[PDB]
Amino acid sequence: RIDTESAHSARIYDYIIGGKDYYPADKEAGDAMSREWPALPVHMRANRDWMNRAVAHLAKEAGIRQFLDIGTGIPTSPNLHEIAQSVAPESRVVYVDNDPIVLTLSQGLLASTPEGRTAYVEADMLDPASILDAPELRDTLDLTRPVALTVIAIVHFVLDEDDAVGIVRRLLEPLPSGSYLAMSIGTAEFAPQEVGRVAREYAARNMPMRLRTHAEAEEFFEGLELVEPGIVQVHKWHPDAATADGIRDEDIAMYGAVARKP
Ligand SMILES: Nc1ncnc2c1ncn2[C@@H]1O[C@H](CSCC[C@H](N)C(=O)O)[C@@H](O)[C@H]1O
Repeated sequence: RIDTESAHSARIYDYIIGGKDYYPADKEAGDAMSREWPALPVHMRANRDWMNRAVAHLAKEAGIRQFLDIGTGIPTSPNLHEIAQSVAPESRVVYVDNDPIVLTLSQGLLASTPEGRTAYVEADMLDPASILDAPELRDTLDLTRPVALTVIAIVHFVLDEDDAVGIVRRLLEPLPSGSYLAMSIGTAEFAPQEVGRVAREYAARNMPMRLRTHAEAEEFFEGLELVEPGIVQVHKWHPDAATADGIRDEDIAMYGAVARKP
């Protein structure tokens, strides 16, 4: 089931940001993409760094102690639960992915603080019931208490015909007031030619992609209260000292946004 003869998004991602969890097909795809867009590693790294600042924000500033992460990806230190449990050891996290390789490396995701709880579910976000009714999720999270729904660097693989906005809002629906939605949303607006070429490289490798305008990204957050600065390129979302050190706007193809459910 690993299917090493074709490229997979989690593995290309892991290859580009410096992990070992990839195969020849994934390196080949990554290298072809970087040829088209030399800033790919800056962008992919900035996304992963955005995840870290967003989770830190949620855990620390917003006091969220429960996370549901859709499209978890291959584990890479610090993982979301590691950031959340470092602020608050009792924090709970459910990780979810549909790439079989993630399950093989799930031990790192399950390595929780004793006070906290983590779980991993292999499931498709296009089937929210299989996620929401998952025993692993129900034994881990209390849906009557606030939950941060993290949907990071995944929605660009969800085409309009599947209603990405609907799928996301369906997952947020059972979460109570005070919950949050944090997303990173792929866009070609800042480097249309190079990002466009990379998107067609994913499409040519059976990984259809949907890049979005700022107005399309706003659709996900209708009725939710956006945390300032709203929907901005990820390197401009609550940056650290050196978060944008040598990063041009054209080198970042993700919007980042965090919002509270009223
Ligand atoms: N329909 C689906 N259901 C669940 N996971 C999916 C999916 N489509 C893609 N994915 C997963 O989404 C991940 C995108 S990579 C992003 C990983 C992580 N959220 C991060 O931002 O750092 C991959 O691991 C891929 O396998």
